[PDB]
Amino acid sequence: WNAHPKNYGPGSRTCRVCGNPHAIIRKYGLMCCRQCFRSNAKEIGFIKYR
Amino acid sequence: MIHKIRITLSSKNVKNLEKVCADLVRGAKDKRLRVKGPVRMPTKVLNITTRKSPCGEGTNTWDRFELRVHKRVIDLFSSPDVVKQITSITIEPGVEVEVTIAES
Amino acid sequence: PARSVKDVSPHDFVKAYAAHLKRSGKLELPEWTDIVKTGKLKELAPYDPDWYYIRAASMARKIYLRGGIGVGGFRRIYGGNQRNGSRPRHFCKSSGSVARHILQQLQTMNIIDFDPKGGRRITSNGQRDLDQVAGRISAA
Amino acid sequence: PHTDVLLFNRWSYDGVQIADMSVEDYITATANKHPTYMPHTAGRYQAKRFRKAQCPIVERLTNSLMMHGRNNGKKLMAVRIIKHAMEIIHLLTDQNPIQVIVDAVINSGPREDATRRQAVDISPLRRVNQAIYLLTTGARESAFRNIKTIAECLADELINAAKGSSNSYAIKKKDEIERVAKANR
Amino acid sequence: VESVQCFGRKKTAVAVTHCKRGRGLIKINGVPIELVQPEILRYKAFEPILLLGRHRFAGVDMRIRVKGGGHTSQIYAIRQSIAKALVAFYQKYVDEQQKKEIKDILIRYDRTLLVADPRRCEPKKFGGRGARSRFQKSYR
Amino acid sequence: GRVRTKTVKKSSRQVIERYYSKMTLDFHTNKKILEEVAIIPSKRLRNKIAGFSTHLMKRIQKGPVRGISLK
Amino acid sequence: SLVANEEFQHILRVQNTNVDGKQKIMFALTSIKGIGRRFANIACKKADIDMNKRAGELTAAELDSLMVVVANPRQFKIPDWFLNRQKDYKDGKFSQVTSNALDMKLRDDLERLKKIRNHRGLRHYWGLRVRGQHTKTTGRRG
Amino acid sequence: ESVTKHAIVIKIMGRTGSRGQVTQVRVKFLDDQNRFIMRNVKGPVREGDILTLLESEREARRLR
Amino acid sequence: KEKVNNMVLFDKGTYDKLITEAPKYKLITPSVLSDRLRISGSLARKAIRELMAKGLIRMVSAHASQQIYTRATNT
RNA sequence: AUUCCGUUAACGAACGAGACCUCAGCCUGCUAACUAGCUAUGCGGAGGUUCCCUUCGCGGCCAGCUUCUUAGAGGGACUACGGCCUUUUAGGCCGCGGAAGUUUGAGGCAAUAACAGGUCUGUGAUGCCCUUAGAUGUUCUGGGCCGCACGCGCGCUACACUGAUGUAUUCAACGAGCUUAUAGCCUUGGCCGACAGGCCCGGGUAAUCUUUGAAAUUUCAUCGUGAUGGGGAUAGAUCAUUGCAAUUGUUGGUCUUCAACGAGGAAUUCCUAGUAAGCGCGAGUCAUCAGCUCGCGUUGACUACGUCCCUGCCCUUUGUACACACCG
RNA sequence: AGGCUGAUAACCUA
Ligand SMILES: [K+]
Ligand SMILES: [K+]
Ligand SMILES: [K+]
Ligand SMILES: [K+]
Ligand SMILES: [K+]
Ligand SMILES: [K+]
Ligand SMILES: [K+]
Ligand SMILES: [Mg+2]
Ligand SMILES: [Mg+2]
Ligand SMILES: [Mg+2]
Ligand SMILES: [Mg+2]
Ligand SMILES: [Mg+2]
Ligand SMILES: [Mg+2]
Ligand SMILES: [Mg+2]
Ligand SMILES: [Mg+2]
Ligand SMILES: [Mg+2]
Ligand SMILES: [Mg+2]
Ligand SMILES: [Mg+2]
Ligand SMILES: [Mg+2]
Ligand SMILES: [Zn+2]
Repeated sequence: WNAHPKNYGPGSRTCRVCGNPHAIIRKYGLMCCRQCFRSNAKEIGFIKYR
Repeated sequence: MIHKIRITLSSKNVKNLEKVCADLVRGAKDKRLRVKGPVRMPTKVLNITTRKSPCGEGTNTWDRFELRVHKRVIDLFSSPDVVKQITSITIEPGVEVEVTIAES
Repeated sequence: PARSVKDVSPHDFVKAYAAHLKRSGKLELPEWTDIVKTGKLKELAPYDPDWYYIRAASMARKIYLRGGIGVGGFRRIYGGNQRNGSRPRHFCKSSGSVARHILQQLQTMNIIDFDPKGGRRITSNGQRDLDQVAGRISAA
Repeated sequence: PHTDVLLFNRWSYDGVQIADMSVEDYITATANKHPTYMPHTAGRYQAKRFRKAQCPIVERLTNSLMMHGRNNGKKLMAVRIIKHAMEIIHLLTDQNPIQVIVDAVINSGPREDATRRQAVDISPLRRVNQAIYLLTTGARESAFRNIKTIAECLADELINAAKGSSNSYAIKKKDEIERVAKANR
Repeated sequence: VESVQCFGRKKTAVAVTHCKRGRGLIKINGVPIELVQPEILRYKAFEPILLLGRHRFAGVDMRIRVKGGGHTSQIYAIRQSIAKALVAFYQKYVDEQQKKEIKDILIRYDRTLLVADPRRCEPKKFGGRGARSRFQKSYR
Repeated sequence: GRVRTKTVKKSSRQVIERYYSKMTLDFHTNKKILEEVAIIPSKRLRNKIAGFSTHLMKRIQKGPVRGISLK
Repeated sequence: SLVANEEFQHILRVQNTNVDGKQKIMFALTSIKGIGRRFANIACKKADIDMNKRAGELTAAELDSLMVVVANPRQFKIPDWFLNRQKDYKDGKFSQVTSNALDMKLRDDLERLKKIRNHRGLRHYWGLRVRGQHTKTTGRRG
Repeated sequence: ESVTKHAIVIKIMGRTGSRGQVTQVRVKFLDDQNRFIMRNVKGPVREGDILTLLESEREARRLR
Repeated sequence: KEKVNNMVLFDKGTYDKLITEAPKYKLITPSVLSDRLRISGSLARKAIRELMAKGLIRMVSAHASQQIYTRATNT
């Protein structure tokens, strides 16, 4: 049960907000999927300038 | 007796960061201490570019997200106790104050 | 006027200094001089029979102009574009054995030495040898 | 007039004349109109209409040599080609290469064209533009898949065009353009 | 210490000329300006000297440091820095009328000798590979 | 184009109506007057108002205008 | 420069192949299967043959010396990694196979894989790509 | 027969043609400066510049 | 389109022509000699060096991509 | 520009547009820097003629300074000024000066009313329906998602001499980087190796270390119009690396093999200046894998300064048997 | 078979 290694690859990583394993943003350690990050981008401190 | 103490300030808000820097420099000039700074490091621009659409349909539009980090460095020539007194003042929100003894 | 390395054309100096190194007979060429290429980015071996002396002269000039260059630095210096068939070209490094062997030979000749901060540094004898060769180059 | 500026520090602008009223004000090859040492200026000639008429004619030839796509932006090579071509022109013709270039431009510029189809006149600025385009197109075509170098092909094209001989690619195209225009009068 | 330091700009190329009272030395990063590379662009770097003449530079020593940009843009930055440095030196240490005379000559030949070019690279926008170029559009 | 909008035109007329004595025919002097007698959020807006007001001052010199009432 | 003598040959025969005499010796040997530009260059150097002359100018003795180098690369100190047949499946030896010998080697490799019904051998038999390429859109020639 | 003539543009009547690629101008002959006609010109043209006319007999209709 | 057949080495007939006719050419380049003498560009480059050694032709311009030569004495 | 001037049974307002915000372009003026430098000086190395000259290295929190670098605060353009054209208007054209005279350039933001447009496979967003222990839950092993007579779309590499190859030579910007466990990230330096790669001593949680940081190009030589040293698909042999696992080749090397392709039919895309195109670099994905995407700089043009002919859009008049609105 | 058209016919190319 859960014997297969999960040390690397998409299976090991999941979104910290929703748990989905797709489109994870690993830059700067965000560990959030692209959909969740855009929703929470303003709160995290990211802003759109140009 | 006199040591070169380095104070590093980081913040996302320029006005708050500049306000604290002025207070520390102005707070040290009152004690007639030698002050080197503030020295403004190049601004760090964290950038995240992501697809706007939650799906893949439509024109491929992108949002460019920026989180700018401003860093200031101030060097004070005085004992740690005097520097501790100056930095003990209340700091504005979002400004991170880090006091370390310069290794020279 | 008194001409130094900086006062002469780089192309002329390398040719003049390359013959100087070969003329001295102090460099000991490796067994694989005629077999190897100057990096995996190359298709064929160098055309010039005396390419080893030419490369040694070029490396000595660069150490003269700047100190602290290591083997990895020289791999980048003599690297370039690598063609990947139907794929786009990309930067590739050159051979490290050629660079390392040349540096070790020049150090035995006392032209360069170990920089305390890392890499190779030009010695006093090396500066004299390079400067004297540059001064003998005819004006052109 | 007299000027101390020599193109490539080899060719003198003194004695260069534009013997054509129509295109005299749109060709910059005389000593009085801003002579240049080199045909490589990072100028801004597209900012306004008719502004590129002030660009030196030699430099305009240099720009038109940066074709096709494989040669875009390689202006240093283009300047070399014209530099070698002018040297070749001097040997063969024993004349000032600048004078030969302006003669080729004047002779290779069509003076009538068909539009919509009926015959219409060509403005002097477009006439210069067409002459430059035709001269470089002929040199490029002859050099392709040929032992002859681009500089040698450019020199022969300019020499023939300046002389008015039909052997020039540009001269033949000019006659064809004007031949069709006459038929549509 | 009658010296001035004027800069020249072209795209991302910045060249600073240190002009001081001297005998006529002109070097770029320690290399004589007669060895400027590439050779075909050597004419552009020499335009200020050719237009004004060596006799104008006989009383100064120019040492030029250039950084950034590329091969072509650095020449223009050096070309501009030399012109500005001589004008500044004449204004501050020679005379005002002499500065007026040389400045007119430089301006008449080319205004970029003293005025920087403001053009810069336009940023890339999504939906294409260039600033203006768009991805090829297909309907069926 | 360089057509002034209602914000620039409307503000310029109001300034001239109640500060005609202070206003002059020089743009550089006028833009300093606006800072003293008005609150313009942006520098660029202030320059446009100062320039158009200077244009209106020239209009008043030659004759009367439509939207400005000088008592 | 130099005037060709009567000994100049326009066509040469090496290992049952036609070698052009007007080509440079280095690039004239590339017509032989199993010999490329890299191996042609090293062979000339080991044979003490000037590579600045044309193939037709070489004498019969000089031409033969080139094939001795190709036949015995290890005798001339050519390294093993430079050979097109390294660690042979049957003998385990290192050699440079050229002309029909190279063709025979290729035939044996495919026959061996097909005989054991190896997957790579089967795709060779079926005429399909064997190196993992997608076949949906490319390679359409039938 | 047709005799080449040189004329100077006096005024720009306006851009004409289906796609606006033609310009109608009023030209004054240099040899005889008391003669005026209208000509259609292809390519950029401005008042003052000179034109070469292969045939001077034709005249373009207004708003052609 | 017929294939050109440029000799890689001179023969007695063509070599004598080079020594006599080429010196009189106003423009001498590897391609000019290649077309007139039906010789390869490689042979033309070697031939030009021989003419330089004999002093029959003088140099006008030198470049890796384009070499320009001319008769040593005019006419 | 529903931008404004005016007309006027309308008068006065609200959104969008503009303003605005970010980046870029000017500042030898302000603030001030041992995580950025310059100049001078001292000492030392080399060259030339002990002084002197040229060049390079090192040192100085008491050489000085802020031109170059960084980034805060401000200044700067308003079409200001001249000529001409417009109605006293609004405004337009050209020109001097100016870093800049297209709202200076490029972006971000962005109305009303709509589409049965996409997404239930981003979501511990969700109604109803289905299934729920011989499960459509979950996990494990293996295979597949890539399978190849064929058609289509975005692209990469090419058909060469304005070139390929081999030398010599040489200039960017955006950005990214670690749990320290022997060490998991970016890696300098030394050594071993032809390459790939390996070993050892270290630096950097960063303007500090990688970063002393590209290619096209420049230069000399060779090749010589021959599918040729153009092109590098296909294929054989063998080596090494990532991983628990590489076969249906993960990728990276070595030798060998050396296909079409000689500029492309009908048709059709993008683009007006540091733009097109060429050239490489970083980032995202990432144990390994880039021909993709998002940014960055480097080289740097032709043509136009128009028109409504084609494809469309906005507004007035007019016709209508259409309103699911001419695909009527 | 491809192209042209939102699609078919018509038309165009191979
Ligand atoms: K290199
Ligand atoms: K297939
Ligand atoms: K010294
Ligand atoms: K959803
Ligand atoms: K649902
Ligand atoms: K997701
Ligand atoms: K291959
Ligand atoms: Mg072969
Ligand atoms: Mg596959
Ligand atoms: Mg400053
Ligand atoms: Mg400001
Ligand atoms: Mg809207
Ligand atoms: Mg639907
Ligand atoms: Mg799939
Ligand atoms: Mg796409
Ligand atoms: Mg090749
Ligand atoms: Mg660099
Ligand atoms: Mg081939
Ligand atoms: Mg993708
Ligand atoms: Zn998520």
